[PDB]
Amino acid sequence: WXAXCPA
Amino acid sequence: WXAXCPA
Amino acid sequence: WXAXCPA
Amino acid sequence: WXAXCPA
Amino acid sequence: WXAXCPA
Amino acid sequence: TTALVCDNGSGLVKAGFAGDDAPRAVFPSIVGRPRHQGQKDSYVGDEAQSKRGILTLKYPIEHGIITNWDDMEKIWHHTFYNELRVAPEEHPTLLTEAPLNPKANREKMTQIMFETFNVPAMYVAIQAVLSLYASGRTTGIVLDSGDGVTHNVPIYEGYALPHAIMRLDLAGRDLTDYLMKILTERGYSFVTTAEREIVRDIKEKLCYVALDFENEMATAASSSSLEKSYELPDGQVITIGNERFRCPETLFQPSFIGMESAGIHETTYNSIMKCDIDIRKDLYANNVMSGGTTMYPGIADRMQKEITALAPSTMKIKIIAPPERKYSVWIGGSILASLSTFQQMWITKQEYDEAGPSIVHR
Amino acid sequence: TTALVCDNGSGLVKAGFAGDDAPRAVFPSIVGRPRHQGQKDSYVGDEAQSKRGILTLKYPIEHGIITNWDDMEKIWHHTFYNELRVAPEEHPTLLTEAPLNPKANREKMTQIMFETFNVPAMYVAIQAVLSLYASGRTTGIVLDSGDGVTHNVPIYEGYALPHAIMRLDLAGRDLTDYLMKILTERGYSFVTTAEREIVRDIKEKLCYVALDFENEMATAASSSSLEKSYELPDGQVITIGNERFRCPETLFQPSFIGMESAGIHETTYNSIMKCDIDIRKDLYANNVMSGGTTMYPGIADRMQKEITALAPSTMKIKIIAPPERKYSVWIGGSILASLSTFQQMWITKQEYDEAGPSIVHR
Amino acid sequence: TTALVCDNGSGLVKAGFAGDDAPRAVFPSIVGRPRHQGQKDSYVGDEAQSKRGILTLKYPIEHGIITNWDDMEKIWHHTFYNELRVAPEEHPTLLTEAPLNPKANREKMTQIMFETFNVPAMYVAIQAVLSLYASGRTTGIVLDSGDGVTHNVPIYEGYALPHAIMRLDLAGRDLTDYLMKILTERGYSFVTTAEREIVRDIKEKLCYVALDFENEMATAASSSSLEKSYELPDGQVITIGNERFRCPETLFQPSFIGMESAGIHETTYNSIMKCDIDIRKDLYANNVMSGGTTMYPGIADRMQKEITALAPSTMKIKIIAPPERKYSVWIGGSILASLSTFQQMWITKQEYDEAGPSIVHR
Amino acid sequence: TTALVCDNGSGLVKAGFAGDDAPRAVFPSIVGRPRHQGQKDSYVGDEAQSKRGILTLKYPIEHGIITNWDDMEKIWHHTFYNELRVAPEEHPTLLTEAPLNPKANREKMTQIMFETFNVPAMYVAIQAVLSLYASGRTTGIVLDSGDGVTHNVPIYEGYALPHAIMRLDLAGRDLTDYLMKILTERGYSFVTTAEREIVRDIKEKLCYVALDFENEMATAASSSSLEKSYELPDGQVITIGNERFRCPETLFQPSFIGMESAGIHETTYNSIMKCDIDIRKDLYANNVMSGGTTMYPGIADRMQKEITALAPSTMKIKIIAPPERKYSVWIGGSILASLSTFQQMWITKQEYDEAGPSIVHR
Amino acid sequence: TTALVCDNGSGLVKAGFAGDDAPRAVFPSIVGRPRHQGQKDSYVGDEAQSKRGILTLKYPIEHGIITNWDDMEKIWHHTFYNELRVAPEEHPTLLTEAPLNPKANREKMTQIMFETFNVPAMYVAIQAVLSLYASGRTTGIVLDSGDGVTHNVPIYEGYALPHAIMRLDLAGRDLTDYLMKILTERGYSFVTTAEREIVRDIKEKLCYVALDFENEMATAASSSSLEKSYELPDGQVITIGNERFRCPETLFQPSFIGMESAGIHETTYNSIMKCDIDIRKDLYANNVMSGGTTMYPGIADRMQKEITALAPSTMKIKIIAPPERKYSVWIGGSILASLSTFQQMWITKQEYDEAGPSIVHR
Ligand SMILES: Nc1ncnc2c1ncn2[C@@H]1O[C@H](COP(=O)(O)OP(=O)(O)O)[C@@H](O)[C@H]1O
Ligand SMILES: Nc1ncnc2c1ncn2[C@@H]1O[C@H](COP(=O)(O)OP(=O)(O)O)[C@@H](O)[C@H]1O
Ligand SMILES: Nc1ncnc2c1ncn2[C@@H]1O[C@H](COP(=O)(O)OP(=O)(O)O)[C@@H](O)[C@H]1O
Ligand SMILES: Nc1ncnc2c1ncn2[C@@H]1O[C@H](COP(=O)(O)OP(=O)(O)O)[C@@H](O)[C@H]1O
Ligand SMILES: Nc1ncnc2c1ncn2[C@@H]1O[C@H](COP(=O)(O)OP(=O)(O)O)[C@@H](O)[C@H]1O
Ligand SMILES: [Mg+2]
Ligand SMILES: [Mg+2]
Ligand SMILES: [Mg+2]
Ligand SMILES: [Mg+2]
Ligand SMILES: [Mg+2]
Repeated sequence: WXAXCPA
Repeated sequence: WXAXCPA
Repeated sequence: WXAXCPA
Repeated sequence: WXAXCPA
Repeated sequence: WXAXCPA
Repeated sequence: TTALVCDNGSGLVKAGFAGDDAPRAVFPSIVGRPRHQGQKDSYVGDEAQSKRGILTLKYPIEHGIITNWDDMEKIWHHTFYNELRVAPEEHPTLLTEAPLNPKANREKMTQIMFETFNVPAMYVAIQAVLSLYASGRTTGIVLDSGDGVTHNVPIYEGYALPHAIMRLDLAGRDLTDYLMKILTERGYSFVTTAEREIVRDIKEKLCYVALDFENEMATAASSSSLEKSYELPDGQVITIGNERFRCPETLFQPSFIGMESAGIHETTYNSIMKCDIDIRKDLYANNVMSGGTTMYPGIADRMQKEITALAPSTMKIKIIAPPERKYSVWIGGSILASLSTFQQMWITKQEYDEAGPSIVHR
Repeated sequence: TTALVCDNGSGLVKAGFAGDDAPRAVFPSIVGRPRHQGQKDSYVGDEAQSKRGILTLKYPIEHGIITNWDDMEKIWHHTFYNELRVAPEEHPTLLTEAPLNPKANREKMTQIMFETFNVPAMYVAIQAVLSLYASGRTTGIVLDSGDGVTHNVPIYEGYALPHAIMRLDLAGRDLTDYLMKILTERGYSFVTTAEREIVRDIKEKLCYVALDFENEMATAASSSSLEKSYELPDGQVITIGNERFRCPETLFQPSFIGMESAGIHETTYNSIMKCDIDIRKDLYANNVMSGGTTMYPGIADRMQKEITALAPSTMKIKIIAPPERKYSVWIGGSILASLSTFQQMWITKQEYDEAGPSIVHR
Repeated sequence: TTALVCDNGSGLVKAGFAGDDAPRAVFPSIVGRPRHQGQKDSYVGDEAQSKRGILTLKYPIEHGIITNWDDMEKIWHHTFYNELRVAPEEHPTLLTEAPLNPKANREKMTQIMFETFNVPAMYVAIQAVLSLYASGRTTGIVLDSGDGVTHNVPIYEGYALPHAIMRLDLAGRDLTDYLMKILTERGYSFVTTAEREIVRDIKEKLCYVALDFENEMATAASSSSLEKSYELPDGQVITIGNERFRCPETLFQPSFIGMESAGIHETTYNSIMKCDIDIRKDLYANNVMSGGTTMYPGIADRMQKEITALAPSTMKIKIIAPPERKYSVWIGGSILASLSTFQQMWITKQEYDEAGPSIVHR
Repeated sequence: TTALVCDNGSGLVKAGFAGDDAPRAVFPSIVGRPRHQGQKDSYVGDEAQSKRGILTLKYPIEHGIITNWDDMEKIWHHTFYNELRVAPEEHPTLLTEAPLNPKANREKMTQIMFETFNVPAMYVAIQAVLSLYASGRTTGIVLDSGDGVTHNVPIYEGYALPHAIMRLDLAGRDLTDYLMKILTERGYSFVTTAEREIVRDIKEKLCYVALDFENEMATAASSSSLEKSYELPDGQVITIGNERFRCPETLFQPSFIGMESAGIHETTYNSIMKCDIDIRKDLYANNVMSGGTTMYPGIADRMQKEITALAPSTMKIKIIAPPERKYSVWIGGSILASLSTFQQMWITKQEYDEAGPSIVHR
Repeated sequence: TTALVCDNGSGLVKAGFAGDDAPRAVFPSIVGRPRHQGQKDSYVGDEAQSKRGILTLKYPIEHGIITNWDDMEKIWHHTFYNELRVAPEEHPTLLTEAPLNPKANREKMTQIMFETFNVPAMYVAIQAVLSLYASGRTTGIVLDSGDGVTHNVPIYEGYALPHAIMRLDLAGRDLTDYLMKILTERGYSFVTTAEREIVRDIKEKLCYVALDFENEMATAASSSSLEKSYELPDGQVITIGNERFRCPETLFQPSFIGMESAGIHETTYNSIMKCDIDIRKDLYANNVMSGGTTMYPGIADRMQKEITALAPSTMKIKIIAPPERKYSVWIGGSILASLSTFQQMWITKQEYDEAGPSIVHR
């Protein structure tokens, strides 16, 4: 992801 | 109804 | 709640 | 180690 | 070698 | 040939052929539409009940008034072609209504019958008087209290007494809503449309009319002997206490839901008072209770008690409330339609076309 | 001496002494427990917010119902002894609740007050009516919509109209969850409990109510002029587009989260319809909006528009939504408690002991 | 002509032609690059697995999100031209995704299809609903838990219930990492990328789900009867004890890896609770488990037990988890694509070009 | 009485009494045996260093794992009776270990303590957390990188975050070996075990961390200004060029020795990413570097630079790396042991005897 | 045109034209100078061998390092103009080296080629990888053990694994010296330089590798069946007993000459261990032995035995050691040079002149 978590 | 109460 | 919804 | 790497 | 061993 | 009787109640649609002693198609007057995206655009009656969890259910009728003609029409469509399996142009039809419904309502129905359905001939009757026929009487007071609207029509020796007809909008659906609020304070919550129908089911099984409401409350406070268990569709268990009678009590005390009207026991009494003294005795001895709300256990006894107090001493109060009172209107329709005298009363398409919608007011 | 007012909201705990124009202790109703091993067993309020990264946070209250009594009790403990620094046996207390909460909830609270805290006397009031006092009015419709539950109470010239009270479980926490789902499709992810609180912070700063939702969507599609930046605690930058108003829109269209209820603008309207025609005009001219969700920019204007459409022409719709509406309930409490008339309404321990918990239903 | 189905999972790439009952090309979604100097610049799928000892392997997909488009594109290239041996412009294609993936991801894929591959038409479907088609049902709860991401989608009579879709990032790769840590304490060490793949192989062969985790732990402590032997690629022998079930246990207790989410048995339950009571029974009787992680021996029985406890008594919990559940998604794709009704749903290049990427959100 | 702290590092054995600010016995963990025939069977520590020219030296510990128990035991023997001059049964002891070492290792040590040494009570602690105590902090990231193994443990407000502990086998001994290979290409040769120790000495004196590795390489190519001279034990002169920083560079680029792991600056970063966003800021402001490899000149500045680039803008990166960081673990031990709270944590022989070796995992 | 391959071994100079299957000029890398007064100033190769009785012979190369550039240059001179009869400026040349030789050595050679010999273009290759080409393999472990230095290079599918290259200075000349010492205790004496060469001749004819060294010793003690006779140049007869295998045994036990290194069978094993587990199997099945010391009878069988013991059970140990393994490096050179792909790798004088000597490190 672009925030929270990686991806 | 069209007045008083809904119906 | 104790039924319907959680609470 | 007992596998992977020596130790 | 230039140290350790001859060569 | 054989006339087709169709009771357009606000709760159930009860249709069947005249001559039979029972309606053939009985199902909820409900039209449901998919709450979420996904397959029919809408579902009707038992379909709606079957898939109600994902549907927004609407009643096309409220207090005996048709509010949604599109949905109303749809139900009739469904009825005739899916429930009874019969082309409407083959038979005379009998429709019913509650007293004092707006004339536009009456006429609009008629219009549909002579356009969409091309009904050969039709007639609109008061639900109350049909009930009286079912009771085998020519004299009495018909108390019709179903889902939609409660009303009271005094009849004497085959004559109407229109100046003393009472109408009370308090009915089954109001009891339903009231009950919901009570269940809330108990500790539950029924707010969705699907939940509404569940609540209704509970009411129909566990509620009863207390003889002496106050003492019944005291007893309920005293112990759990009155508590019952009701299993919900998903397996949960509902424990119900004094709500088992506090709900129906509203019929005798409308103030519970903010209404100014006196209870139905006084409504009846008042109608009687509006009739000339000469026939009051006959009416006291022939009260006829019919319609779904009169199905509560002990309501007749409670009623008797209430009236007895209001009425003059020695005026025997006899309340007639036989088994199957739930369908007495439909039965009355079956009777009337089969009656040969009545045949002159059919309103033909011919007459309608010539005079216009106003003709129904006769 | 001086009464102590304590607003047990589902979001914030707002407590302070009567007579003051503002609460003294305002903090989140949160109890947190260490997610990992290691030092307190639990943290409360601002402690929890401070160390939330390593805590599992729980709300003891949901939709105005106390679900976890142990944690609830803990918060009160914390409040009285750590936030206000006062022994509870020294002062009368005022607690509040939302309409139609289960009676067991109400009584249980009372029990605790007369056991754990030994409160001299107490009273439980409806949040809505307190808000009305703060507005300086005796007539109007109170729309209380906070974190926990939205409700609507019509009041006329000092009299209650209980038969028309609406309750809607759609509230601030639901908006929070909905927003999370939206942020997901945007390209972010907020799923932990700590993250929840971050999301909340965003909402409170960047969301607003579109006047014309559809046109606002179109504009958002048209360009980035509506986009804003929000810096996360760890320095990352969140870019937010149409979510800045698509989130709060849910209040007017509950279907977004699968609810069948109409939006709050119709909820209000419906309550009005349930009141007798004679007083509808007065109610239209006195809508009072209060509670945290009414803090969104332009929500009043949107509300006016919506009601204006629903209401009959010429019925001036006046919406009162003053600065500090966020604390109007607490303020109302301050007022009421200081009111000398009210003193007769306190429920003393004496009375409680003699009658039992049922006494609170009065 | 015949549509081409391609399941872009995070673990395996499963592609094949619609109408077949099995995928034709099944291989790891891995791109490998030479760790040392030396011959291809990169290797894909089975190539990577074959030479993995000297390669740094990357997964282009993480948690259902494409993180490396260059590598992603490369895999598709490889798939179409090396595995299936077919020019993409000859066939419609069906791609899949997990619920709630960021919209940018979805659109980007589409863009590639209409640029690099020039796909005639395409459609993106939710993996969960495809699984449901494979199960022959229109009602049930699909639990898709593979390598990438676990998710749960409730479906009722052909309608979606989007407001109750759950997403859980806990998946096969997390189990892999957890297992590594456990093997470490046992006395081994698997830290390289190549070693990762070895670990995976072990898991797939020797892990199972304990019925009663605690008792299973006790038994493992009691004796070596549960110990197994696994021979490594270089001939060494791994002796595994309680790790054979302590690993998969994480699915029921995510706290093992620091997550706050409840286990999958509660995730499912919660989704059910979010659905209206009317349909909960039907869902309880139709749980569908699919995806690679549901291949663990006895996981269905464990699941049943867990749900049984959570669900109300008498609510029969029926879990459907047939052989080949591993490919149910792909199968569903085969079915749907062959379905003639569905043909109207294809998104053509024509439409795309005119509307732009936003069109996929439909 | 006074607890005895013993840091069993893979490089140096650091032991001393709690309460002191420095270890009393610090010597190499080496056991040497006569390479040729001849007088002790073996030599330990400084003895081994003194006569290393004729000895084959072995390290009993590798990567934090004890591989040779006989030699390990011997060192402890030597320590207690020759270096500290104290009977072990007189004092509680504190041993340390690196995270994720195989459980068998841990237990075996314990067994020895309760058999050979008859230690009253003992405790095994993580080296990282002890370092944190020495730094006077409860929050931060401990980067312990010594001879044996590099590891990284995030700690927040006195709580552990075990799910984000990193372990990297790259350490001081690997740097040593790498350096040897480099010296070879320079024109020298260090292949004997004795020579190994010489190489180590060089490293500890002449290596430093380049700020910008590439520019430093360029400068080294440009001129001899960076060249230094090191005189060997036999009087020969070693001229060292770019090896003075090319060696330590490996810590940031493990690929130099064939490892797949990212450098330590990314290892740290990754650990941070595995922690919930709420506490990342606090961790960024409190990096703690300790252990012998952090003694290289300028390594902190290099580290800051590296992290600064990886971290979000404005996230102040503060690296704490005080003088004597080399012994911070031992110091931490001194502190903890003197701490009175801690006394409850000692594992007594009594408990051990009853429960068995498994008890240490607590 | 045709490339010229020149293997600058420390023992023999092996040169010839690419494309041929055998070197054309094979002679000792020896420069001899008159020990007494007297006629050339020096003699080279076979000249030196012919008149060695009156010459002091020097090897310009030691352990793969050129120690005497003047003599080295002289040999090349002699080679090109006296042995091959060809002007060096006419052909590309291929030189070889052992892994990890000092970079100054490499560059100095290059300088000479572009000054004294004016070589059009040249390339320096690792002896080990050339051997691999000769074996027809892309995967395996090359064990190059000649006169100068023993080394071990693991290669996998055309990729180098530099981090696991082993270098062992134990080689043919060390075996020679060791043998001398043994012959001394037998009763002979070989101390002059000329005598050295005689010793070498003996070794090459009568030594072999015992399968089970200890049993072989026992047998030698038991009887004279193993004794052989060797006639010296002057007609004397040497009787050799257990020295026929005690000498070569040193390769498996370097401790015989005071080295700490493990034997070559463990050196190989260790290199394998340094490679990632995924490819260890492939390496076990492809050991390639080449270079003059691998010419001892039965050394392959001994090697197999040794490795078999060290390697995990079932890991088939296949050792490839074909006839002519002695020249496999030269052969590899012939192959590589003829390979057309390789042509891009030549280092031209042009490039050298522009970049400088550093260019060779590529
Ligand atoms: N056993 C029962 N007890 C009480 N009410 C009932 C029972 N069965 C049905 N009802 C109620 O009767 C109403 C429907 O009866 P009915 O007289 O047919 O209504 P309508 O004529 O208005 O359609 C519903 O409100 C329903 O709850
Ligand atoms: N600026 C703001 N805009 C919108 N909502 C807000 C703002 N500030 C607070 N809130 C919301 O108000 C709620 C708390 O308000 P409050 O009325 O005190 O709740 P409750 O009375 O249920 O405790 C929270 O859901 C919070 O997000
Ligand atoms: N026998 C097995 N037992 C358990 N897990 C398995 C088994 N076989 C495969 N898997 C796991 O299934 C996952 C891949 O399954 P799949 O559902 O296709 O993943 P995705 O759909 O995310 O690509 C991998 O994580 C793999 O380890
Ligand atoms: N001045 C120095 N510079 C760099 N490294 C050093 C220095 N002094 C010691 N070291 C290294 O520190 C390591 C030992 O430190 P230590 O942290 O005690 O190791 P361990 O805790 O693993 O025993 C050795 O590898 C040694 O080379
Ligand atoms: N038959 C043989 N048996 C054993 N060793 C031999 C034999 N023939 C030659 N050698 C040895 O091989 C070495 C030369 O082989 P070679 O591999 O060409 O060395 P280099 O490549 O280092 O020049 C010499 O040490 C020589 O004694
Ligand atoms: Mg009726
Ligand atoms: Mg509030
Ligand atoms: Mg999948
Ligand atoms: Mg250390
Ligand atoms: Mg050679």
